[PDB]
Amino acid sequence: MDDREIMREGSADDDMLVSTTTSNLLLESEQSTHLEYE
Amino acid sequence: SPQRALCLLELTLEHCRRFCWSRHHDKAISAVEKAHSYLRNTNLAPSLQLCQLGVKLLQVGEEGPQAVAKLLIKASAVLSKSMEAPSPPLRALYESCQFFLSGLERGTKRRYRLDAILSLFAFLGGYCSLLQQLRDDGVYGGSSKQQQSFLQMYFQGLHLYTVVVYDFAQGCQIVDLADLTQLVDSCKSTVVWMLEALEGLSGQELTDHMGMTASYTSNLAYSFYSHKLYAEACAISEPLCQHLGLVKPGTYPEVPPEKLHRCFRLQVESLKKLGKQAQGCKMVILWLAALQPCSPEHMAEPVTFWVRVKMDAARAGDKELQLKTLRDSLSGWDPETLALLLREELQAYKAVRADTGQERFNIICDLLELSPEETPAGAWARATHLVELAQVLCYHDFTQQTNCSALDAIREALQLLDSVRPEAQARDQLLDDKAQALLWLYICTLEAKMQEGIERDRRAQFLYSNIAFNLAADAAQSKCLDQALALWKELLTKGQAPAVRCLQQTAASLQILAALYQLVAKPMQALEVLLLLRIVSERLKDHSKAAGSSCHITQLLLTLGCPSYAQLHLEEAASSLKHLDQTTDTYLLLSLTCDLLRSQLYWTHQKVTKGVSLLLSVLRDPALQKSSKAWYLLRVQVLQLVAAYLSLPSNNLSHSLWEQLCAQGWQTPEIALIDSHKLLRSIILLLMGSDILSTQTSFLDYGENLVQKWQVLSEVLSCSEKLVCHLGRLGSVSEAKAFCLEALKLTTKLQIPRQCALFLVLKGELELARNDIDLCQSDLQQVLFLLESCTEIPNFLSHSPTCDCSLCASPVLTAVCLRWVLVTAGVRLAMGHQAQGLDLLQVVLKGCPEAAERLTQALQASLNHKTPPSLVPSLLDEILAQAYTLLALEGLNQPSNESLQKVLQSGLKFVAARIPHLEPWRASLLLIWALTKLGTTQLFASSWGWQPPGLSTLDSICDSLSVAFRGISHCPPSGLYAHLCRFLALCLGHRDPYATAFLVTESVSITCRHQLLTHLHRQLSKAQKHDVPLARIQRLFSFRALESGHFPQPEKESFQERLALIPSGVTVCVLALATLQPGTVGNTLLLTRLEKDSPPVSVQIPTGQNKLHLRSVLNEFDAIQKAQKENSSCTDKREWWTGRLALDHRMEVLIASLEKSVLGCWKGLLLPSSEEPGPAQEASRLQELLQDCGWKYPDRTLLKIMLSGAGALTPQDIQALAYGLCPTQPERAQELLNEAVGRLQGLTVPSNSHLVLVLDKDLQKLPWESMPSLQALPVTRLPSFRFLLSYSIIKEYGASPVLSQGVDPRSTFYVLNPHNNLSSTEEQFRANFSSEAGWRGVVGEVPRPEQVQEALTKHDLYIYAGHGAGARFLDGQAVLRLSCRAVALLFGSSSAALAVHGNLEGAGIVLKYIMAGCPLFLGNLWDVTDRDIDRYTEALLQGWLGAGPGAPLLYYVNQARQAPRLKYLIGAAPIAYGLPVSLR
Ligand SMILES: [Zn+2]
Repeated sequence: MDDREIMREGSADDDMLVSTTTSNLLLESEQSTHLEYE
Repeated sequence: SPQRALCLLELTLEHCRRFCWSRHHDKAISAVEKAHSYLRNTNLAPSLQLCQLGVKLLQVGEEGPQAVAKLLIKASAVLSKSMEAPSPPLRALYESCQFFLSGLERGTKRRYRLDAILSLFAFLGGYCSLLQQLRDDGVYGGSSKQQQSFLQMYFQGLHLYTVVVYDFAQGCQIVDLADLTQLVDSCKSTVVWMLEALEGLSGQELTDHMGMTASYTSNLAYSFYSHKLYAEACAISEPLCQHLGLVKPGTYPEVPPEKLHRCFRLQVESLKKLGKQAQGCKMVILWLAALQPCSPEHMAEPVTFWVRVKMDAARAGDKELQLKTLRDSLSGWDPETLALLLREELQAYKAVRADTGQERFNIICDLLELSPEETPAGAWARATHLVELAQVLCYHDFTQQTNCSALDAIREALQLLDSVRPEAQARDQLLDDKAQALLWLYICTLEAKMQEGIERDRRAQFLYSNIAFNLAADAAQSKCLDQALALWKELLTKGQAPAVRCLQQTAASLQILAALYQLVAKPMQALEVLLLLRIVSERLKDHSKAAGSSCHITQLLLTLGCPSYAQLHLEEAASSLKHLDQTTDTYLLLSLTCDLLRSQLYWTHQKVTKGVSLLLSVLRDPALQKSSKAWYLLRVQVLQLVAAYLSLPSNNLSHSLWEQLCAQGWQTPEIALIDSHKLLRSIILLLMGSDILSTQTSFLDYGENLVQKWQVLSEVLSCSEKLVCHLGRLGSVSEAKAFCLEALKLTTKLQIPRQCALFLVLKGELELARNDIDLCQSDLQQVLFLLESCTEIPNFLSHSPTCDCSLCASPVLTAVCLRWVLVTAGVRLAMGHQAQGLDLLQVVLKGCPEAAERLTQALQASLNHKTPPSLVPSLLDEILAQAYTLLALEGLNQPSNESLQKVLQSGLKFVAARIPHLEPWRASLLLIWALTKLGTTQLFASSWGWQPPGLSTLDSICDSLSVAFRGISHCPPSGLYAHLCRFLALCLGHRDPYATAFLVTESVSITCRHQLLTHLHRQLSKAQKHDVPLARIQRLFSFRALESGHFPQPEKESFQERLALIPSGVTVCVLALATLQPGTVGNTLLLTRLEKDSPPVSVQIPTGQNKLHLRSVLNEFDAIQKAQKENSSCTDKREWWTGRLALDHRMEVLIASLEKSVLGCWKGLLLPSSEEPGPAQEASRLQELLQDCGWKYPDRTLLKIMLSGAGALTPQDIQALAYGLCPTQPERAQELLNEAVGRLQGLTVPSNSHLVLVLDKDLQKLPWESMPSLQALPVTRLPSFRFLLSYSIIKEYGASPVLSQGVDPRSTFYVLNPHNNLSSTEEQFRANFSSEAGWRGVVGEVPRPEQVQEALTKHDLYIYAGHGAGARFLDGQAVLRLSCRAVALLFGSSSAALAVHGNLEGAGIVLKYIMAGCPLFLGNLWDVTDRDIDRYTEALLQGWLGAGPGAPLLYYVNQARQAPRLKYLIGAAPIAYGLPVSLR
């Protein structure tokens, strides 16, 4: 003769990889620049 | 006399000639003294005497500089005296010539001091004055030969000065300071005199004189430039170039362009470096003016200089100099010449590796104002300049300044180009121009589509977008690339060299086109483009580009599956490397790429040892870590090759090489694959920005980035495909789904339908693995729509074997079609439609070889090789192998088809031909073969001591399974590994107890092992960027940490090593279900009891015979769960409670059935073993007597364990044990056992003993802990026994404070009523919780993720009393990245439940908590109601927190099960994961 109890819900799952931190790779260095004759 | 002086001079000349050989000029020196006596005063005579002293010195050749200096000083004094006096006799000139000849002989010494140089300068100045006086005389002008000879001698003199100054400069160290610093003044003087002399000379004489003078001035400037006194080097070089340029155009017609190029080059270089740019640019203008009447190829270098000075001026902050162009300075030049110069400035600006948007925009604007539109040539030139404008506006926002979009500019350019009627000569240039316009139309339309996608994502922050691909654009846009390729093929395939202005642009555009083809998943057309690039590079003699193109061809050919053609192109690439400078970064990069390609070829050709050596050398090379984007891409390819080598079984490589490879940082292929993806994403961030891959910079288009952008996009899609396939094959469907979704988002952003279809098919397979038929069918229907959209029961399976359609000509589309058929067959077989599934599988079986043949023919047609590829390319072999595996399993279901039986042998032959590349499928087929040979008591009964109350077939089955096990054990798929291990454990039995125990242990929680290995790699990388326990745990969980040997010796040694680390007092029981049909649930239970200092005990319980079998128990559990879900819908309270009470009674009967009808007498294998000596003596006595009764495998440990629980062994259990172990004389055994139990009555069960339960993904569902025998024992669950060892390792280093010290009851965080749904729960726990000392939490509000993270990392106890497990507040991935210190009491529905989807292993957040290091995890196995779980929570909290310090949590977990009204529906729900935990 008791009332009804509410059933707790077990929700659930995205599992997104994210991890966008990255190592901020070093940009290509300058890497910039014949005059030999008698 | 009038001719006496001439006679004396002639005699002295003959004397000097003799002195050159015989030194006869000594008697002639005496004769000269006699002449000076006869002629008292004669300047010619004194000069002759000085020249005689110099001739003596030249006979000495080289001597002290003092003598030469004195002789030259005397000569200078004599010359000054003669010239000052009015005596310009030719005899003085003859004496000076003799002295100069003597010095030239002395010039062979090539040794002169600064003083010697100055003295020679003074002598040369006197001689020059005399020569000028002689030229002033009318005699020189009267005879042209006389003037010519006078000039010849004059320039010969300064030429000697040149040689002297030039040699003096070389023979000088850094110490030489003022030496050249002063020599430079006289250098300016000589230049001035030489230029002054050039006046008057005309014709060939003039051309020669400017030539020579320029030659020596260049020689002196070269040396002066080297001295770093640029200021001095300029001062000398100014007037010559000023004269050479400001003259009227055409005055100097034949002076060589390069000879002028040198002098101007030196000045501009000096002008540039000295830091003043302005007159450097003006010098470039003067340089162009000097060469104005000539071809443009010479003007190319002056143009490059202009850009260098201007780029440096822009860098140095100057903006006024940045603005000025050549139009603002070269006014007056014929527009044609001006336009060609502007084209060269644009090209030099493109060469720059910086940001040059406005600079190019300004040039394009001036070019467009300059070209007259009305003329046809003007329209064609305007079209070209509009293509340039299209590029600039395609990657920069100048639309407000120009009032035109890139698309409109390029479309107008195309309209202008299609109206061009060209001359027969300029047809090739039109071809190249149209190809560039079409390529850049494609690029700009693609960029606009990308920006639309980015804005679309930024607005609505996607299966609708997948079908939202406009077909019109797909065909029309792709046609642009096909037409550009046709034009370039026409231009380049001809024998004659193309008659185009810039073949360098053609090569760059071809690289961009090849990158685009590889992105649009059209690789054969990329192969054609790369063959054209090699033709262009060979014409340009650019060995770097030829080598790079050959390397790309080899890579693409290996990806397509052809090793022999790749080998041909690899040797072609190797040959070009020899023509390259070895100190250049390009050479190193291409050599390392070639070594990587040889390593891959050796891998494909089964030369694994050589390939491993090469790969190791590449990995250990210090140059690989250079910070450049090409080096990053090389590292990506290196990582993919590492993954390829890690997928090989252990027998292919020796132990030492395996350790050497794994020591580089990656142990499993997926780890290496994930790192390649991360590196690719970092490259994408460097090239562009995060917008292409995320939702929220400037792109530097210096040509290199252009091709690299598309290359990296193609490579990230390829790496994602590899990762998805590998992870799905393993069984990690969630991570594979995540990668697939990311890739699909990228492909929808870029609007590529082929790659979209590929990833949709992969997603469909992943959803099929989860038994989600609805979403799988949705994905497959999307695939079908995309395939019908790209092609212009499906129609592509009706195509002819030799078909030339879009689907059949493209290997990618053919693979997608076959994969779609495979997934559709799987769906039909999972829906119970056997026939249609089998027919679809047969379609796949037929299709794969036909597709291989078509690709073979297409490859031969593209590459024009006479011999066909040795073997058909191997890219569809995995699809064929999977089809064979599925058909063999289906034949297992139907043992009476007689064709599917032959399919097993066909598949085994196919896979055995391709060892070791198809090993997982070989293992699956071998397992199916073993099952066929197996198909009651079954053959396992002879190998097991307890039967329930080579040559032999079993030996052959064991050998086959051993081969399969060693084929997959290095990187095992979860389901196949579990099946193989448990089948081998059944076969081995008690013949090898240790091998059986190892096999049972290895079969549980393999996916968790893979995930832990990946997480450990991430943590080690994080630590290294910013570890001994981590290394030990990685070695513990590794798959390759085995010695060499035959099965199962190294595995047994590793197991015994693991057995030695078991903590004392811990009993490990592994319960596993033996499955004799993949996809089903077995009725055989494998139980292994692992203890310290005790041999492992294993028992098989066949439950299929009993009416209550394991499958029945699982079905009843699922029925109870379903009814519980259905009962909550009821609104009548009384009926609701009646249903709840019935469900509780069903649960109680289920638990009783577990203990009584699944385990039976063996329940004692789960119970602790006594330390009292009675049971051991009893077992020792009983072993012999029972061996006489018929015990096949007498085990003292088993008897001791069973006899240690003699106080509760019922006569039914004793009868079962006796009648099972001893089947020949059962009653004698029963009598002995009964007597032993009688003498063992009154034993004390050990107190400090703990049980760890390792269950199967199916057996984990059941409430084992609530069995009547286990209600008084401390029981927890662990994913695996290696997790117990990892817990011990962590505990040694003090990384688990709760397991080392205890739980501080004041360090607690609670989340109560987070969603404000459960009001009864809050009122009951709010005050009690808030009133506790040091307790902090969130009531009525959603906790922030930082709050939950601090709860888990900083507190010792975490209590969640809301809905579910709170996976929304902190998802499993966040929990993984933390260190779990707290005890997680998650009171919610299905909190500790693992979701079993299909044949995949259970998944849940409890696993993430355990891998994060949680000491203990308490949660519910199924769904509960709020009030009764509140009663359980209150009882547990009161009992544990009120017990006092040093109170075990598990004791009050067990005691609190009596609190709920529903004892077996609510009280049986809570289970504990981890290790026992007490209070501080
Ligand atoms: Zn076709």
